[PDB]
Amino acid sequence: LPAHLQQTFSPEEIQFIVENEPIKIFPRITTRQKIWQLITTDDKALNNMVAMRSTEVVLWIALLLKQQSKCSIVAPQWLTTKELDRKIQYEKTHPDRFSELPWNWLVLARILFNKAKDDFHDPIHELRGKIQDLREIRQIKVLKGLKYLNESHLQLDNLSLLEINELRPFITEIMDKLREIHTASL
Amino acid sequence: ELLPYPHQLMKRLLNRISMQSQLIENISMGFLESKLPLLCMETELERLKFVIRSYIRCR
Amino acid sequence: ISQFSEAYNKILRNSSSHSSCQLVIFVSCLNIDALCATKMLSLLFKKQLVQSQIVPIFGYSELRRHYSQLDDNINSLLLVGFGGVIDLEAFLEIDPQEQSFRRDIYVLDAHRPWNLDNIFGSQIIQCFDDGTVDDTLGEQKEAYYKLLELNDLSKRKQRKKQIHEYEGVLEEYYSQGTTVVNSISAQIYSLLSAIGETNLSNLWLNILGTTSLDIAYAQVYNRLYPLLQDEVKRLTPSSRNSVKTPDTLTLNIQPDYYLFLLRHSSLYDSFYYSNYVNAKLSLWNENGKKRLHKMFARMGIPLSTAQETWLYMDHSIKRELGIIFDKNLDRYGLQDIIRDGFVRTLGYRGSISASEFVEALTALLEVGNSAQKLTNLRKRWVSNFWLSWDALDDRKVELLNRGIQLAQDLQRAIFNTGVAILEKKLIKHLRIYRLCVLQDGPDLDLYRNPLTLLRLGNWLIECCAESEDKQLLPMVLASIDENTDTYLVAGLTPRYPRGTKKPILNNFSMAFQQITAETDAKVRIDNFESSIIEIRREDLSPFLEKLTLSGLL
Amino acid sequence: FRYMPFSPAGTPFGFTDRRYLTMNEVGYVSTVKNSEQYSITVSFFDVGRFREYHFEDLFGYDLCFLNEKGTLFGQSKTGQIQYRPHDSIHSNWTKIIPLQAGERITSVAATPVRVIVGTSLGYFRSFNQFGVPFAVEKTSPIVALTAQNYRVFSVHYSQFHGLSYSLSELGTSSKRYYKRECPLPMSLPNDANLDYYNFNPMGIKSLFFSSYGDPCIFGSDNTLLLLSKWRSPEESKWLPILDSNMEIWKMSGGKETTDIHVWPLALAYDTLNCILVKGKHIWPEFPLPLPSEMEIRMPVFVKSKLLEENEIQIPVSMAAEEEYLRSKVLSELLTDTLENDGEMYGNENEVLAALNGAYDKALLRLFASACSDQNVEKALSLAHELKQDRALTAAVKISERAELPSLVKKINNIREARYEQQLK
Amino acid sequence: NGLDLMSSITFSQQDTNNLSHQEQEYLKEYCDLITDLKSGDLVDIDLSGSLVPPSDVFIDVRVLKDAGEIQTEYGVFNLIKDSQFFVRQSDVERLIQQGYLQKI
Repeated sequence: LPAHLQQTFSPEEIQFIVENEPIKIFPRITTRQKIWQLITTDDKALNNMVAMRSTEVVLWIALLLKQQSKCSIVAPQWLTTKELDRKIQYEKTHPDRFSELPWNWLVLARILFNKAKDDFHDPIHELRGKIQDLREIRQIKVLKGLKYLNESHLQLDNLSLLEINELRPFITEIMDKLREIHTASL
Repeated sequence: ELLPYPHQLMKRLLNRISMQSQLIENISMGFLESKLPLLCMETELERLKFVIRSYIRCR
Repeated sequence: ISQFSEAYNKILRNSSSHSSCQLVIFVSCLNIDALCATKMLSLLFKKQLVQSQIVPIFGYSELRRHYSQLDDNINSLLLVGFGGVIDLEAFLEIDPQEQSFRRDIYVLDAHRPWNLDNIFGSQIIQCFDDGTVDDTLGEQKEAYYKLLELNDLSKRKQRKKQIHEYEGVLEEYYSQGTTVVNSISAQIYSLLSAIGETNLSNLWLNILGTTSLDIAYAQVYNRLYPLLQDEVKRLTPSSRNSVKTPDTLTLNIQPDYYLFLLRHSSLYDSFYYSNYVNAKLSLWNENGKKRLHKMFARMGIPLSTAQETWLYMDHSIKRELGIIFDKNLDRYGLQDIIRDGFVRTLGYRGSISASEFVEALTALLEVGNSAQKLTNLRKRWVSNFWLSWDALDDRKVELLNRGIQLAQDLQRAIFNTGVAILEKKLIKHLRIYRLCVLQDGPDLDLYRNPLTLLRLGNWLIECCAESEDKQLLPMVLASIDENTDTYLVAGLTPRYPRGTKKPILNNFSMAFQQITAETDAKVRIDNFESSIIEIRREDLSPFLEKLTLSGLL
Repeated sequence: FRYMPFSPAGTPFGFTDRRYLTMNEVGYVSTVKNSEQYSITVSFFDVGRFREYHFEDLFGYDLCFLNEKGTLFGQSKTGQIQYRPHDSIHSNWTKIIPLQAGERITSVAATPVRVIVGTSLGYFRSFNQFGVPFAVEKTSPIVALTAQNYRVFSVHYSQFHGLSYSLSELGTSSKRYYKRECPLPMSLPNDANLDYYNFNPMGIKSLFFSSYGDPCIFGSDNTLLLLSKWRSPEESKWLPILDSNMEIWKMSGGKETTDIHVWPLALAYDTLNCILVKGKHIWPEFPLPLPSEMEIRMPVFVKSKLLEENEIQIPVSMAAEEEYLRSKVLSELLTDTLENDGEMYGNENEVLAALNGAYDKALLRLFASACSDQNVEKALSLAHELKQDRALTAAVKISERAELPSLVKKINNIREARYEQQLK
Repeated sequence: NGLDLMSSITFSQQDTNNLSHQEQEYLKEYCDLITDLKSGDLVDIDLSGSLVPPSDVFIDVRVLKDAGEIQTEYGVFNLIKDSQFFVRQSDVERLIQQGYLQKI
């Protein structure tokens, strides 16, 4: 009996899912060999690293190694002041769509900025300026997309995982009262 | 509704957990400079344990 | 003899394991220097993953209960602040327990007498015997070696004369005053320089380390200052800065003044509750308060502006404070006001200097929380210690701004007591020292903390023992409350008016100690320091007469 | 013309007051002005086997060479060096170099057996790793110097001789020279970056070695060269493998821009680690950003013929020829390193095998286009290079689909002569 | 109930009066139904608590005013008042629920 919420994901169980997707690191401990080993179940490779040569590990190990400073989290393709400006100017000229989000949209903007804030290109008023700007454009179209709900069907083409786990218990408790009126009248 | 239980794979994982949990005790007692590999496998086992403990306790 | 990096690896070989209580450290609850020295001794043990305890110790008897009870996993021990003066094998009663001993003790001290049976005879007590405090003196060494060896009347009396002369040398040491040589929080930074972890935050716990012993202590701060003016220049992001981004903590040296809490109070309210303004204008009377407004006439500051708080002063006055303080400050003698200090801004929050941080930690250590009425107070100080340990960081600023508004109501209650002494003139001007005994007044509950008597006593020493030559004599203070009439007495020290040749400057450990083994009339020595005790009310009068006798000064 | 002291990938002061002295694949060394003295930091890229430190200068060092065994410092006017080993067991030493009137020290070197100090009149003083001198030799003036495990690479220069490299190997006692003063193909120079050309007039940014033992040099043309077949006396060629004027032009969307530059650190198997400095000033500043990567491409593209096909997208009919050259070149640096000295890590055979699989496959995008335009002779000669034999019969099924029936005979004529070769 | 106690009849649910005679015997048998389940899994003995997902393996634990040096499993703790720790999260979750160590 969980009994706290029991029908949704609590937002500490959303940082548990996003921490299973791989990124790249620039390591600082070699342990390759020259001519004791990490033998975990779910990844079980990349014992062999070289100093400053990129490799791809899962995300929950690469937060263990940043706390001791034996790694350095690289940026993804979207944390770029040249790349996020196209994904904003898409949003103004198309008032019906959702432009594109890599589905770790909000979550990878939190665990990287608190822990790994030495590896980007100037996060001050360049990336926290855009990511809060892209969350307030996006949260208008969700608010205009709820005057149009019905009792058979809905389309929500491209939304993140954290913009949904705050919106389930509103919709599925109201749309379960629009179903029980149309089918009770028949 | 109540979905049909995965009866075949979840015999492997409970036979995979008890295997490695001896191997942590066998290395960490059988070792006595590298304290870093012994705290990755200790982290992962208590992370695979949480999925099962919140899957059985949801049914 | 023992340096650091060979002793650092000696603590990692026997502590990196599976069990938790592998090492235990002990902290004295009073030295602010012993607070920053353990705050950056947790960061060193957090990046290398060693599990530990941090136990605060107040008394000297509380060390015996905590140590002689919990001894199972001592694969190491550590001890910060204590242990300098009193012989540990003779006090904890430690015997040989199996080279390859099961238990190491690493004392860290800042006091004068080395207590030769700790440094030498180091069976288990690892010393701290680099030549910093040691200074490589040999006359102490050979006399200790030419003693522990236990016509025959001719040589043995010559040996007895050699017994007679060598203990004469051992009475030249062990007969001295206890003051500070080096700070503790500069010594641990010399250990962090060799290992290779020196962040920007691990520098900010030395500027709070060696500014606590500038105001009210001896000043070795003039000799520890050129070593920290270079470690700030070394870790610097760029020459020209960006224009005030909400990140980027930048600490950088700046011309800072000697007033108390400029940045968080007004101008006029800092000129009252100071010391080197009160020592030169004598503001406790009425004849000096007229001279204070006589300054602000010349400086061009109205008396409405000069009581607005320092945020809401005009833009063209805080621009010109470095200029007006050198044309008009010469005539009143106050020219030792402008110094060089440090300023740590965390972005958009605002500036806090170094001296204006250690007042907010000396004022968070006693406020803002028969014989079993005593120990119910000592748990109100030990539980108060974690109220500054958290506030030292950079995440909780709502805990710091409780501290500053608890600091101005400390030095408003001291200034209204220290005036009421210097009108009634309760000072006896005796031939050896000066004495004051306070028996009645307001708010006498505050003065049970040893970090409150040393605040007021530091206001009296720089008051009467001033630039004006009268004499140079020690003070003896004695306050009192109810609850079995504790009479917390405290011996103090004299100073020079900053214009440095005699460094010994203390005697109240030795000459006091002879009297308490003479009648032992209701006294307890329960402190890290040997210069503050309690005494019952019926024992005050016959004790003080014995101080005038056998005067060693 | 003047001589200036050279150190790999250094940077000048500028208006600021802290600079790097060296920067290579082990660590970077920075210095900081105290008006009277200097505070030198030695920070490392590796963390495990090494520690960082810092110390106080009282002489004014401006030359260093940081590697695994030691850290050889230097002084450019008084002739004063100092050698600080990373180990705590072996002690330091100090020696003062003889200097004549009007002489400098240009660059130093810290090989695991020898220690080389080359001055600006041509002298070549060689110590041992404790401070016992071995030789004094007179050569041309030296303007750069570097080393790896046992070999030493250098760049001579005079006001009338001209640029010339020299590549030697002081082993245990073997002193086998390889090239002694052969000429070198590089272009010296002839604004916001006028502060740079006063600092380094020669224009060499940072010369280094590979991780496999192949010399490189990053000129001021922004074109990383490389030397091949250097174990042979008469087969050395200088293969250019990267244009920093081209990789930026692709990534800026087909546009000239003056904001992104290239600063190299080291080389890997096929990747170059780079400090992409962004700004007017083409040196990096403090703190040192993360080293990005960049791939190598042989320079066969056209700046004009891509724009008529419209980030920049390449048609496959032009991208096919580039992968033909790139796996052709990379094989000759790999097939000899095993044969002469051998492999270090052990996985060198499988990357060799997968590199051949990119070689024959990238040819077949071109071989099919040769049959598409009814050409039998052009598509014939391409089938003499496939050392993989399993792609030979794969080409026959592409010959029938284009219906050039005489060409189907010729490939089977090739297979039989290579079939009888194996039996002998 | 049944969380680092392993037999907790008293000391928890401190009313024992607001329940009827029938609801006080229903409960006491139901706690013996739980311990059948934790004996046939061996995922963890007493799989009950901690539905918070794990993160930050090494935590800081500050003692809130409860002496006793009580713990014996996985080593003694020598517990004194107001003295904080650096131990891993596996051994404190059995005591962080007792109202006994306050900080996470």
